[PDB]
Amino acid sequence: ASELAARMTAMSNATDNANELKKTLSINYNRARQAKITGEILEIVAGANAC
Amino acid sequence: KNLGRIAQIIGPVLDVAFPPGKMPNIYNALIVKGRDTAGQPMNVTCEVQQLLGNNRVRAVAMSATDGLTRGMEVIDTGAPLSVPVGGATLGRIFNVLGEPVDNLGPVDTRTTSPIHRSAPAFTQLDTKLSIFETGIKVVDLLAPYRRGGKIGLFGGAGVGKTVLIMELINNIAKAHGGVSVFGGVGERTREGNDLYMEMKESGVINEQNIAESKVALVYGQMNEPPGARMRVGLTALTMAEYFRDVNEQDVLLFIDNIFRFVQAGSEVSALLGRMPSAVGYQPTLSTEMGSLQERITSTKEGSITSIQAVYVPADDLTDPAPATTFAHLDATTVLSRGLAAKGIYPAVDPLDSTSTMLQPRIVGEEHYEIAQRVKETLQRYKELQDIIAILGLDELSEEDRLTVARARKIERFLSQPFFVAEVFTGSPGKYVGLAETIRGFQLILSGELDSLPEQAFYLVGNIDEATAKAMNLEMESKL
Amino acid sequence: KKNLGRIAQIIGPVLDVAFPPGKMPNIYNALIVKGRDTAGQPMNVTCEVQQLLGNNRVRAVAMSATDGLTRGMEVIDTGAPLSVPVGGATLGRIFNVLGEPVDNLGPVDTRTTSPIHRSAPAFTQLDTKLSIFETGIKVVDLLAPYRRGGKIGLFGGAGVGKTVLIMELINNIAKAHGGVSVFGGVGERTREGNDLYMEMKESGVINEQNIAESKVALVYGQMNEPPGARMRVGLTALTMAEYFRDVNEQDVLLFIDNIFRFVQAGSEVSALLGRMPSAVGYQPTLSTEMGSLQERITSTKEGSITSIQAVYVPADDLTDPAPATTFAHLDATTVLSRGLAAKGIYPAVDPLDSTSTMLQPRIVGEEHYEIAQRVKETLQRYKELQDIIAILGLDELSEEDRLTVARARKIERFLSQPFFVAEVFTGSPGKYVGLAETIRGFQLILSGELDSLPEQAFYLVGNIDEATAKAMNLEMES
Amino acid sequence: MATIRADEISKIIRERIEGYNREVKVVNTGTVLQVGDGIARIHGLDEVMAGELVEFEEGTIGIALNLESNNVGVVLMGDGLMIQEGSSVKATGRIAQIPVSEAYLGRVINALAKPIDGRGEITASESRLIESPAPGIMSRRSVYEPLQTGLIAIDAMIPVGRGQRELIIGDRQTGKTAVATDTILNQQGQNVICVYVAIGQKASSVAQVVTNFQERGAMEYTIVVAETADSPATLQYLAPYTGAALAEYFMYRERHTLIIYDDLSKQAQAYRQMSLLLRRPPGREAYPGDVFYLHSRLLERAAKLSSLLGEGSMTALPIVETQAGDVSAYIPTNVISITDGQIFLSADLFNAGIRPAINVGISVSRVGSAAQIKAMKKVAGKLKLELAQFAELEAFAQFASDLDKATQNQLARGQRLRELLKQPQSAPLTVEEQVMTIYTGTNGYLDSLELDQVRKYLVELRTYVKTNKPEFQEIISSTKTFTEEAEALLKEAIQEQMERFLLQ
Repeated sequence: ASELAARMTAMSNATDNANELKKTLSINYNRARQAKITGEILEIVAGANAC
Repeated sequence: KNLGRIAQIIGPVLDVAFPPGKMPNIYNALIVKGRDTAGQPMNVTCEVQQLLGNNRVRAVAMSATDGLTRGMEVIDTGAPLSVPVGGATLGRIFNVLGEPVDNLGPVDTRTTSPIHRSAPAFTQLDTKLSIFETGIKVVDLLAPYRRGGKIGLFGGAGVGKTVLIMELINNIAKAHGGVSVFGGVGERTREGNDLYMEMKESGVINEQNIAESKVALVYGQMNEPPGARMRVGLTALTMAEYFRDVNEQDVLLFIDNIFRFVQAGSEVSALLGRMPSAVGYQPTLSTEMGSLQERITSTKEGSITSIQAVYVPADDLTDPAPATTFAHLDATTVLSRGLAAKGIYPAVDPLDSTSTMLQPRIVGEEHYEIAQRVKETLQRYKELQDIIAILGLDELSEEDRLTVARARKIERFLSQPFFVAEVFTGSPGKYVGLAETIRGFQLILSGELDSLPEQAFYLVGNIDEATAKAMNLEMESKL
Repeated sequence: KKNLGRIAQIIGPVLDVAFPPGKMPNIYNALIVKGRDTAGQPMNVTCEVQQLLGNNRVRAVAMSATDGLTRGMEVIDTGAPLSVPVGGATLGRIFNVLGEPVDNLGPVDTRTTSPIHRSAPAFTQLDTKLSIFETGIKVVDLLAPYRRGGKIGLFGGAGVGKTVLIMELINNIAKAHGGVSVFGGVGERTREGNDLYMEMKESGVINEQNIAESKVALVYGQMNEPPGARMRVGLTALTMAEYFRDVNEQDVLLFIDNIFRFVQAGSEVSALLGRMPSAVGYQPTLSTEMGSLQERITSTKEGSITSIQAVYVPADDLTDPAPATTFAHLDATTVLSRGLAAKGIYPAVDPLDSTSTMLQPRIVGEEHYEIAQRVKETLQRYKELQDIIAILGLDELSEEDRLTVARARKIERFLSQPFFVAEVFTGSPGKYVGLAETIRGFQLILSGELDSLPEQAFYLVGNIDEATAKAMNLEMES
Repeated sequence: MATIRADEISKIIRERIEGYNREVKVVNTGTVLQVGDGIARIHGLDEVMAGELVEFEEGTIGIALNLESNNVGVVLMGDGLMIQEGSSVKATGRIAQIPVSEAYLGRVINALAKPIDGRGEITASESRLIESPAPGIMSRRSVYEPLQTGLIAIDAMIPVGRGQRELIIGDRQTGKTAVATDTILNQQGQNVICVYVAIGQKASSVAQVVTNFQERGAMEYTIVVAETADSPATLQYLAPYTGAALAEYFMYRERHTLIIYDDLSKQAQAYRQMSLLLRRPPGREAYPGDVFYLHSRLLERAAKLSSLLGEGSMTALPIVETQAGDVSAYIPTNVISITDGQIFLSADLFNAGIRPAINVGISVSRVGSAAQIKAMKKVAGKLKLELAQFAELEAFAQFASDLDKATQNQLARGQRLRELLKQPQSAPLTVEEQVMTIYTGTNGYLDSLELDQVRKYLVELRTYVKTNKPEFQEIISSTKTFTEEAEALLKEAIQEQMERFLLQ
């Protein structure tokens, strides 16, 4: 029972750390979404002198 | 008589001043004759990009402009470039201009074919898809060809896409008795010289038996200009129409680097002042590769089986090159840089190379059912592998871990040796027939050699040879 | 009869000026409007003649603020690069970017003025010794041994206390280096510039009495500077430093910040100039500009140039082309983490991320680079361990894994030591931690001698003896 | 002609009024109509052929960038603060000549084919075209030769090829030039002309490695091509072509020869600044498209020539910079497209202590054992993918716990191999000593040995085999073949020094 409980507690704490790392990852993900948008903006900007 | 004055020189972009009425048509051949660095009159072959206007026109060069003072006279011949075609090429390493790269005898230029010729009719195509075998184990396992169709390789960097193509070239080229047609474009003179050497060694360049040669070479390597890198695919297509339209044979069309082939006019559109498209993209490059692929068609005359190959750009699949290429190719092969990271050579993208002829209607429900089970286990293996690297192989259930064994195994036994590979690999290559590995994968998902190792499955030819390697490694484990 | 061109066009500190059609001034020629304020004739528009536009007009970088500038105002061009009050006249003088006294001291002696658009020291002419420079700070001694005579930089995000670590560096090295010291506040929050002036006074590095014998000079362009003003402020600082390194031939203690802000200024300046901004915001000119910056910063044979500079490493993007472009040209970039200050380490350098040209067994001593590689790979293993540590936790880890983990944890904690002047935020009087006491502490820590001492006890603990006493306090605390 | 017609007004439109119903030629002198920052738009010089130098009236070599209609954009090689508006740049006509002989070898040449070293003007009487053409496939032989990296992991993993074209992707202070430096030290006995090209490096560090190369005497075998960052991007972007010209002088002098281009990523940003300096349409990270082609124009200059072309080995050594190793850079993407096989490093492993930090799975031999000696290509011939797979299983191991006899055995063999990869900084081996270690690990006789013992044990093995089996050194050397006489000698003195070191 001690093994069952400590496994359970480790997985619970892991789930907490998991959703934490998930939020950090998605934060950087949407940050990169802005980055891809910025590269698109750059491609837009060269056209402004081009056509 | 329509002489051009070389109006402005901006890279391969050339403003030309042909005369007012005598400004030529689109895709016009022109030749800026002038003093070379030799001082001899080098005539610069060039293509009419577009009418700038006012008797001046935008034109991509095929030669190098280094030495073009402005106003220089240019023979606007007017029409699409007529490649020396047919068996004249078969044996000749032609330039993109069709000039002999091979230091060969000059081609029979009576054979001559206009470059940007259009594409065929849906009526005019031959209409049955056929498994062109490979000698390549997991290739023929995972996906059958539509012979006469488009063999496509979305390629990693230095991928052995070269190597995969090369062993495939060896196998299918000895098999298919059509005149092979290798286009080495945007490529390495080391790699291309190896290709020419191994085509003579493959008897198909046939350095003695030139024009008994069952192959041609089109040369468009990356040292050529981007306008040179632009045009050469159509030149390959014109030779392709001469052998599959005109000579009407079941054509063999090695074609690469298609991503560099994109990349050139992709680079040249802003040189043309055609507006910025995507991340390197030219705008109507969609339509450009569409004319490429549509021109690459098995006519009713001949089956234009077409080894096409683009660099999958930095393994970005949504990158507009492979994005456009996805509808283009008939059977397609991403490789797996994971399997190259697994070290496989062939490193087939196991979930990610599909075929038109991948069907129980087509491959047989033997083959399709086998691959159904196979890719099923492979996919759930990739799935549960995440809970592996988080949760350890201890976390595995019974059939999951059996599948995991099956995964690492069928990975390894899916890897075969190419006799091409034998310097970068060093192994004897086995031209692996298809139903042999159908038996082996039936056995692998049957767990027969589950006794054996994936070390004993790593880069081998037969499931019997796999059990033999198991015998070898077992007796070595005795030692 | 210098050409008084009219003020042709004015948008931003790039003004166009119509010079004489014969007499256009040079590229990087200085200029001056006849000039006004409402209050009289403020003639203050000295200008850097950027681009010969033509039609007798040319675009130029005015070195000041542009208000009231009448289109058509006569700028007499100096026709020459701007000369600054170089040399020991500046020693004591907080010089403006204009060469004027930002100290509001007396107007300095104009005998040593200098063209800051100047040549670089030749590969023949450069000194070539790989001498290190002593630090007093923990990883600053250890991991990146700062090289004597070199542009040691610190790339860091904003709010690092790049201010703070630079000032503690100033505090140690200033008393330490008998070489001439030249600080360039460049776009700085001149509150901290005023702090720096107060501190030089407080150190006697402004020996206010014998202001000539201050022996440390200030060159400040505040945050409020315009960008063309912020453009060549470093060039003027380098010019007076070059008087120190060639004319005086003194050892050039030369700190400066912020070079990334200097790049940002040049970026917006070229945005004014009508040239296509190449990178994310950066000018195309950024490359050879920062190269020219680092190229005057060559440690000359007459005076080697220990040039501590700083990169405001923006957005934590090392791959920002500013910090990327910098990472070549610096000799030793202390990479300051934001994260170790979220761990509370002041200084927060990711010593893993910094790198020394001086890092060699042949250079640092084989003992030093041996224990250094030991601690470095301890860090590397710790960072690799962090991945599995994150979700799963260390109960799935091994006991050698936990051994290495607490070991490198101890290494990281002992890497935290206070800094000397750093108290004004925190309160701690720092230890000028010498290299060998650090070496013994590394020996104890990685050797697991300190593996009975506590990790929290090693936090901001200078010596391993000081750690031993701090641990004695903790072990006393019960 | 919005730019030209503005400043045409004073002279050139006054000339246009002067010569309207008249068709003229000012076709030699580009009076420097517009000019900005190394880029000029000189009115005239229309008969200047493309690629020519342009003798600026003040004295500067305007590099031929783009012929616009009225003026032309020209790239100033020099500091053109001298030139006034409308300066009649004569067209200097010589289109990218290059004073080329062996004269610059033993001299740190500046980018102008002048010595940066102050060893005086290299009397290099030939004029190889700086923008040279490239080695054709017919002009190529296959690179049959092996090149001596000395980095035994490298020549173990990726065969260095005489003529071949490898690129080293790296990290901010990979110190990747030091790997090149020891390669030059390996090249210092290799009868190869050597070039140390240097784009925008720390000229301090350039002098550091220059002193190290002079002290090495690879600087006898080497010229140093040098253009530090403060110079013109004309010079910076272009200088690779100059090194290629010197190389082709040595390579049409048929020699084994090898070049070391210190980052062209610097030159990539330089030509990026050239493109925006042209005010042209730039692209991915402000590169033009053509830079890749220009890289290609850089790259495929270096090949194993045919014997018709003299079998001249022009081996290439690029070290492309990379932001934190981000291969998706169009710089890195074009380079990945370019060099036939490439050296990915991972300075994590340098921070882990592998100095060299060869990112083995990521580093690539497109060539393979063709550029290995048949001794080595036999001996460690199946060892590269073996170390890869040992890494692969050890990768598949930390997920698991109970390492089986096959599993822990391969893990022992691989951890042994990883320590067996660890050659110290400038601890080059003979390929005799290299393949000696390879036969030690290949016969597995140190899979027994612990890695703490195995480092010095391989060292003592190397020294004993230097003494006891110099015959085997000349066997693996002379036969180029790890014969069973030689491999038996290897196993023989392996048992011998195994006794001598278990003794230790």
